[PDB]
Amino acid sequence: GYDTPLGITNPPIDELLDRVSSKYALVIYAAKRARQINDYYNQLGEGILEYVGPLVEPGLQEKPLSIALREIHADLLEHTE
Amino acid sequence: SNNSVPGAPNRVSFAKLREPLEV
Amino acid sequence: WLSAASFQETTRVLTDAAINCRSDKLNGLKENVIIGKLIPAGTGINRYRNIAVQPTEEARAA
Amino acid sequence: QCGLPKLMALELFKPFVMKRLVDLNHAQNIKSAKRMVERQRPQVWDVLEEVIAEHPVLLNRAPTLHRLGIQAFEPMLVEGKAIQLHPLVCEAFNADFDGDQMAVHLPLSAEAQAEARILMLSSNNILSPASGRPLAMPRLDMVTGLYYLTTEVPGDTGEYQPASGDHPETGVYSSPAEAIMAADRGVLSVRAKIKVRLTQLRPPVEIEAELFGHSGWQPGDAWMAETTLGRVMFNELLPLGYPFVNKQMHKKVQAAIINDLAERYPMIVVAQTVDKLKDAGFYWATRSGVTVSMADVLVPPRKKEILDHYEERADKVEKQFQRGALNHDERNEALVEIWKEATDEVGQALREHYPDDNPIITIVDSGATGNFTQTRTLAGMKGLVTNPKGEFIPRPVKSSFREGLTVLEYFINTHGARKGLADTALRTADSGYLTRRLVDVSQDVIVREHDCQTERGIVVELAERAPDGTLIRDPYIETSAYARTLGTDAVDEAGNVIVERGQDLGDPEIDALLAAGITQVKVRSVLTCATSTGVCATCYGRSMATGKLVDIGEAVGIVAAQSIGEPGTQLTGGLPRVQELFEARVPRGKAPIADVTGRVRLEDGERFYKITIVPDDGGEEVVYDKISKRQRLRVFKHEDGSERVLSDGDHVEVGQQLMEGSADPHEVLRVQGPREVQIHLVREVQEVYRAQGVSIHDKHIEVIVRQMLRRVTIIDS
Amino acid sequence: RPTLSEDVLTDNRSQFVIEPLEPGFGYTLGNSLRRTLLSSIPGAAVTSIRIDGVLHEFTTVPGVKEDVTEIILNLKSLVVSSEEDEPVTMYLRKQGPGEVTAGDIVPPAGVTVHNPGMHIATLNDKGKLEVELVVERGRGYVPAVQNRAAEIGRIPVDSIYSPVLKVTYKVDATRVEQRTDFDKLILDVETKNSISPRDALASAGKTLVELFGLARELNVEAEGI
Amino acid sequence: ISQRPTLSEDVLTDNRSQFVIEPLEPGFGYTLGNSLRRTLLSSIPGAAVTSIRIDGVLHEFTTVPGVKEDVTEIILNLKSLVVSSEEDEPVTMYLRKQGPGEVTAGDIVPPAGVTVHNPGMHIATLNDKGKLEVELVVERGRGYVPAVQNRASGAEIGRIPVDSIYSPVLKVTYKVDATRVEQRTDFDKLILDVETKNSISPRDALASAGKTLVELFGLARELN
Amino acid sequence: NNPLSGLTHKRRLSALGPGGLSRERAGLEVRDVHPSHYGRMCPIETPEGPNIGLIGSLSVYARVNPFGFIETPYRKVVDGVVSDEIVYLTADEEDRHVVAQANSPIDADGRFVEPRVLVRRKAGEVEYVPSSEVDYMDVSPRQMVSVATAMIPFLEHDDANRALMGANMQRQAVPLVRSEAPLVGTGMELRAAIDAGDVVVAEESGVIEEVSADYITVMHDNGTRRTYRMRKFARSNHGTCANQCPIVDAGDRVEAGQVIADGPCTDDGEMALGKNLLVAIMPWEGHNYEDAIILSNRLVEEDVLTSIHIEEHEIDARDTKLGAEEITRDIPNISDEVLADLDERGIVRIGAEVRDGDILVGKVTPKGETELTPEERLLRAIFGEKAREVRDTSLKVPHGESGKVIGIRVFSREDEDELPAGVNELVRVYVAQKRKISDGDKLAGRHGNKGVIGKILPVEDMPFLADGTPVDIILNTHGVPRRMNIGQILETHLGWCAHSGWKVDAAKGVPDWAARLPDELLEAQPNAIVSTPVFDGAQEAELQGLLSCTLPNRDGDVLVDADGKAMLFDGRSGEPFPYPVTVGYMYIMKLHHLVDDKIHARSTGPYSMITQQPLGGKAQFGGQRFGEMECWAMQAYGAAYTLQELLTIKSDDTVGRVKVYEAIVKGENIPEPGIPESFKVLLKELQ
DNA sequence: CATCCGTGAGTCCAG
Ligand SMILES: [Mg+2]
Ligand SMILES: [Zn+2]
Repeated sequence: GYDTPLGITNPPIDELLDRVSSKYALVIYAAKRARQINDYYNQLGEGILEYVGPLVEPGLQEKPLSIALREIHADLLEHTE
Repeated sequence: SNNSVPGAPNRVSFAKLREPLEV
Repeated sequence: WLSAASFQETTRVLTDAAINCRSDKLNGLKENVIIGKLIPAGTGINRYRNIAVQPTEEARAA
Repeated sequence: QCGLPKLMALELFKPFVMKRLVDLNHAQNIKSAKRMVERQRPQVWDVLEEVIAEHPVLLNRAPTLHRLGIQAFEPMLVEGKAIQLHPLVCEAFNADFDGDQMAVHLPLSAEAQAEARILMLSSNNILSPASGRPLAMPRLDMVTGLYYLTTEVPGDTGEYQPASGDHPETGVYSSPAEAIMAADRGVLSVRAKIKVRLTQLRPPVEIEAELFGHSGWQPGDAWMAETTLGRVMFNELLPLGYPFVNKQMHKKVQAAIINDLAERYPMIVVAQTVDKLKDAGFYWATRSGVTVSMADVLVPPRKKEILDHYEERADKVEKQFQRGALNHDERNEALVEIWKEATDEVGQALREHYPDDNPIITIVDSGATGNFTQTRTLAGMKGLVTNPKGEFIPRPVKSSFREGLTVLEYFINTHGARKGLADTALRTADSGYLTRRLVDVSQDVIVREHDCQTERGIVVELAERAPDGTLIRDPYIETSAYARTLGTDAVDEAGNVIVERGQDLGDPEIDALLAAGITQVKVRSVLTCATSTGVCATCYGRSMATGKLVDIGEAVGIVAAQSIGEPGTQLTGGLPRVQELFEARVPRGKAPIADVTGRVRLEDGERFYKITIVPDDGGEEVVYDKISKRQRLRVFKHEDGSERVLSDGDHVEVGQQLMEGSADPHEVLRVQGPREVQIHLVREVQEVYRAQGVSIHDKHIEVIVRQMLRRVTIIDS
Repeated sequence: RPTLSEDVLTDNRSQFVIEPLEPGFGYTLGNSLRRTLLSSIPGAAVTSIRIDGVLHEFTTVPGVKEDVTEIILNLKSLVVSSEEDEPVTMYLRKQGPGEVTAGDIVPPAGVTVHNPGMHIATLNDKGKLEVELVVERGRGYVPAVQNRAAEIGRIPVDSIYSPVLKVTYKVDATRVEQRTDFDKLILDVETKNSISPRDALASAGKTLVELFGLARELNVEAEGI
Repeated sequence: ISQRPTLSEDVLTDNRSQFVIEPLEPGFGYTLGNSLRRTLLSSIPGAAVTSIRIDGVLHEFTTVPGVKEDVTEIILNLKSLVVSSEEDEPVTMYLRKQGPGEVTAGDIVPPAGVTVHNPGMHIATLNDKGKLEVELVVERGRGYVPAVQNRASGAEIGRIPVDSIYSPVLKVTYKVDATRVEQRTDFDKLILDVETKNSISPRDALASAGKTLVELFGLARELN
Repeated sequence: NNPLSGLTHKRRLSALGPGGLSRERAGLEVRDVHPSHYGRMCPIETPEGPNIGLIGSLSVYARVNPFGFIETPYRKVVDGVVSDEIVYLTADEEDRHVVAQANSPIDADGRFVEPRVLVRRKAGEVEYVPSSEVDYMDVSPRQMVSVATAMIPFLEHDDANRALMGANMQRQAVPLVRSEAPLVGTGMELRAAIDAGDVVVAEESGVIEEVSADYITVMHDNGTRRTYRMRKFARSNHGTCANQCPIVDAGDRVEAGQVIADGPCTDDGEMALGKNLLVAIMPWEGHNYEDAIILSNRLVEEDVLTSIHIEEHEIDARDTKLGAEEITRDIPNISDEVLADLDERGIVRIGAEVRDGDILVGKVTPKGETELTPEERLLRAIFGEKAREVRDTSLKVPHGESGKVIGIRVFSREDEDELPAGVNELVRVYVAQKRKISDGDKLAGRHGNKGVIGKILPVEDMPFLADGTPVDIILNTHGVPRRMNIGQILETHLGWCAHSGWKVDAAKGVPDWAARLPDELLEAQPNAIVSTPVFDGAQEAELQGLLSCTLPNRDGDVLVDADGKAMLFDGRSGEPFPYPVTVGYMYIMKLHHLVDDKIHARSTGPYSMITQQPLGGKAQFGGQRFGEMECWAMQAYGAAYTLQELLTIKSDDTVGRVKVYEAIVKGENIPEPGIPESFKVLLKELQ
């Protein structure tokens, strides 16, 4: 129970940490998906077989990181160490 | 007055009288 | 010797290392920073470095 | 957030802006896109506003003493050429605004930004990794602002009045919205004690049970309170779900609240809460009427009276030395005491003569900033001044600064002040060098495992035993026990266990072990837990920053180094002692220890001290030779009386420090063994930082010490 | 550019957003509008009351759970619209076991109670209750000492005439064109069950237009929107 | 517990005027007069100089032969110049004087619909053999507009852009008499004070302030 | 930076230098204040850094004797009687004698008042001594201080730490567009300006024959005429503006030694390091938090805190192996839109405005005849444009710089101007900036009260007095009693008295508090100047009294009380502040640390020659340093990638930083970092 | 336990 997170505080990190072993893990877990998303957009223009696109609705001009970090909150990604 | 020597604007000074020697 | 020479008394560190033919295994913080590898700590350890992320099977293109 | 100047950002995201320039066809290629940014065409100010969207940057402020010297922020474009900084992170960077500069670094790679927003963001690193205390808290204006409204002013207007005569009860309001419209008309004071019915704030834990039976308070449930309107507006920030606090907000109070919020409530609640507190403090620091005038700074009434009393006592001492009845070393040693006593009496004169309205006093006694010794020097008197030697000058400075100091007073004052500045310069150079040695000795120390599993740990004294009865909290509790994890079940007198093994010690769990009567717990330490390379997670316990178990891979070795060398500037043993220990030198003191335990045989001579020890268990007499300049240490004997100095016939344990000074740890090794010498070091190290008011958790010290014993010598090949 | 008007809702209260104001006008409009809603809107409230079984205040009314204090407070939160300026009088009598509400109130002509579900006092068996209420009209907030004057148990009550309960406002900056100087005015307004916030603002908005008319009447020289 | 429509009295002086307004709500006067003071100082329209041009001068930082003052101090003297213009579009004044003597704001030649309200204003002390030919451009606006904006437009290398302080308001304040007597006689009596620059009247200033505010509060009455 | 700064430089006493000692060799004894330093070397003036105690300023009255020691003037006392005969004593000579303090009460003839007086003795020891034994006494109270020290009003009310900064900052003051003398002074402000040499003094008495902005001509009595030329808009060493303006009007009778034309930071011949600002000592909405400062927009609109800055840009044409560089208006592949502000030669025109990146001096050099790109050869056949052999080597405006072109200075080898061997044409272009004050700019008082400008509010947002006047500067209250520099308080009180004026009540006699007060001060005009000489001047008694004598404003109303406080209306809310706020006038200097110089940033740029790391500095368009201390913080975070990235692709990875730029503008992902080129250098250095 | 030589002795900034 809190006030609506604004800007870079969203998604709330506390619920983001609950879905991952440690802080450090969450980083690579997120950035590697951000690479998949930014690959998908450049590859799609000229190449098939790209990594699956954004599993959530992208915000207008939303950064690849900010998309990834949202679907981590949506439990739509699988986690492997 | 403090330094009544050149032709300067008068700046009134709280003072004990200082007449030993000019700077 | 890399972590030692980059500390103090460098001229003494080298002379001794070159005599004993000491081989440095680049497995340390100071060692890695120099050569420009990923440091053996934090998000640089293999436990967190080699991660595979995939969409849940339930998640599918519309 | 931070304020990133529009000119700065355009150069930082220069190849990023050119990208979107050729995207939205403002430029035909990448060569032209470059010329649009360089010429600063009006288009780019729209493009740039999109580029920096939630793309974090780093703020660095030299000297980077600890890891909070670099923090991540969400950049916000701003007119002007100056970096804008959130008031709370000033404590982290140790940054004021007298012309400070900061370095900005822009993360590029996908991982770098991830590490920035997650690891290094400012709203995540609220706590000092040294003590676990809140650094991002109300500090200057904020504390004085909050301390204002939460103060209970007795006879202020609008105060609650009981009913008597023909007039009923005055001072009772139906709602906060009613009391709000009251002070607007001008009937109620925001600091006057009243009674109000509240509908959106959980009552105290002690009152919630009385009114609900812990039926579970609910947003809508009503209850009556006896506070001030100000204290209500303050609790609307904590916000709901947090038990009401009816006190005045001294800094120690606010420190506790945030610390409690740190434990229970999630991070994003704390970051959002501490933001609310900031806004409040500044708005109320404005209307707090905290002002400095020549009027508010008042010289004591008994000023000349008090000084004449001691000057008379002084002249007596002067005449008593004039007849040569006093030694020259005794004369000044007495003159020092006389004026030391005088200055105190002048300070006492201030506090009582000063109203708690007085802004100079208001700031001081509210934990906002400043000491009363400064106030004493300001309106009372400077006091004694230090000699080139460091001894206190027999002559005092009777003048306060408000009265203006005399000429020759200013001179000797100046002398000291500069030497202070001189030493302040030289210690920093040392402190920094000590820091870098520490960093290097503990770099390969990383958390590599989750648990060593060894049952080995070390005892910690929870509390002293009161002579009359009951228990007394130990003074080392917070820095030696609070963060540890247990390595053995802690049981009371009964068979009932209080806290299990593998359980993190928290604030209540200490109370559980404090009330149960148990005064000693075995806990896991970095010293004991043996692992291949570096240390385990479990042993290390609660990472002071996270408030939870340290993650696997934390560079605890470097953070420990930082946490010790960061405050190493504020010392007088002193900083040399801290070196002397860490460099394992054969000490200056060279205080001997007992090779074997037994009965003490004091046989003092005037030319030389000699101590013999008759072995408790058979054995042969062991005898030492000591110089009369040192003196016997007042050791806590079996008699439970520490103040008992060494006497013949006393009983000493093995390795017991015989005289004052310091023990050579090398002897402690051969005498008491590897484990004992590690605990001597850590506490002897701690005693230096204790004396100057610095609090480092024993954790960090142990990381360094552990690395001092990893090697054994070769006796036979 | 001409300024816009927006609204985020709730049943009893709502937030209003004004932008883009010419730089420095957020604070020029802020506090001025707040004190208007809290004081410059007329309504109807309770000036004084009278209880049958009371000769002094400390003893609670025979047969009632609540003290004398809590009932007054309960009555302060009673919302009422009287049609005539002159002071009217309503009666509320009830006996036996149960709970007395605002729906039990017997209102005069042209006088309406808007929250008949409001809790007032819990009566037990053999519990008698007879109360005389005095309803006047006015604006804002008036203390109890000013209503201290039948002296056979007359009780002065805090008069909350105003239909607006509580108002707060913040001024942030909107970035119009290249200028990040322009002000954005956020305004939170909570009203009674008597009038809607959206309406309370218009009246508070219309009221203030009348004041600035006096100045404007003289020349109506220059301004641009 | 009383209702009375409010008034707006006036007690005058040549350059400044006190406006009296009563009877107002209790504790309402303070936050009302301020709502006016903040309007006057900031958003009252007027007119002033935007750019100039001098014979033999190419930039702000130099000296005309035979003139005691330098261009910077001259431009700094011209800031005090009080001007009113009716022409909504830019206009051009003139000033030419030679030989010994002192040039003033009087020697300026304002075209149709431009009036100088302070001719005694000292500009430059022209010594013998000193000649001064200037050329001043006046516009209409409000508040304060920095010189720096004029240069990038396309202005030739002759012109020297000068800051513009259009606000014809000088000094404004207020005081309030609140009758706090325990009765229904509780009200606030406002006394507003307005001083101008003799470019417009203290009354005409309060008129343009009100016309502005009304158009702002009118959007609080329009329906959704 | 300013006149005073130059003066202080000529009087600095250093231990550093050949034959002297090093900074590391100097222990803690050489630096601290010695007893002999009295009246010879100032105990306040010294640097704050690692140089502390090793650098000082010569005291005011002292002089140097033919043997290289420091003498100082003392008044001679024959037998309890002060004599006007003055003798200079060396340090060890003074030790053999016994000196009385300056302020010891003296008979109108010259005798002492009390038998036992305050006495200075060898080894810095002090004691009371009967008047029979007094040999000498001090010349003046302010004898111990330097020239910079003496200008700190109520100096004895500020601790040695802030007083030190107070003296070390006065040197750092920037000359303003026009300058005011301070309302509160110490008297030193006159002699300092004159001796500095950045004013214009009249050598021989006479009458002003002709005056211009350009020069002043004085007709002596004997018939001869001396003319003084005015320095106008000249660049100082530090880019500040030394601009002199005549004081006297034509025909004025002027006597010798009088100031006839002052320079920068000078008002009628007095040192004017700043402006007189209306202050308000109150916290205000957290914008003045932690020594930040709040300004009135008045200071922007009225150029109260505005200054000029002149830069000197330079470039030359040399003989090369491929020919010779020629400065011409014809630069390859440049429109006539950019060359617009050039003349036929290729130089910028006087009066033109210049922005960063714009052309100042168009120079071209012959480029080496190396085989042009086969891909560019092809591109030159299509458009049929033959390549020129001349590369653009023009002088463009450095990033950040901007302003009007206020002068060109051309030297040609052709026009016989003697140039160094190899050069032909050399051009200097001087550009000036009229920098208004802005956020981040460092302001300071004389009492070591520094700070940068936090927020500049509109003039209507300012907490104002009863008569409508909005204050100028809003200093925070918190940062006053901690620094022990309450001189700024006394300066403010006396500052209000000096602005409103005052009048002591003579009815029923002259009051007992203002009994010691000199007659001339018993009545004062609005905007009157006064002197509070250090270790003399105003006392807290006379100051409190003067607060009561404060004259009403133009509306016949007193504004501040006897406490020195006054009531303020919040310009935002309108409601008057609940408590009395200390209000008055305080002297503030604009220091030479302005954001327009301090700001810098870099995407990519030049790189080191050996280590291939980015160069360092704003002058080289360098990058920041992520030092050894800064690495530890990254490691302590666990940010392995961020740390690696900075030390690799962001730095000396030759192929990395190139392929990072490509990846960004093409909107791809960042590639994996390679090997640091610097590390490769090490392995070769070892080999 | 005390001498002689070699090696340590804060950061960033500007310049
Ligand atoms: Mg600082
Ligand atoms: Zn372990």
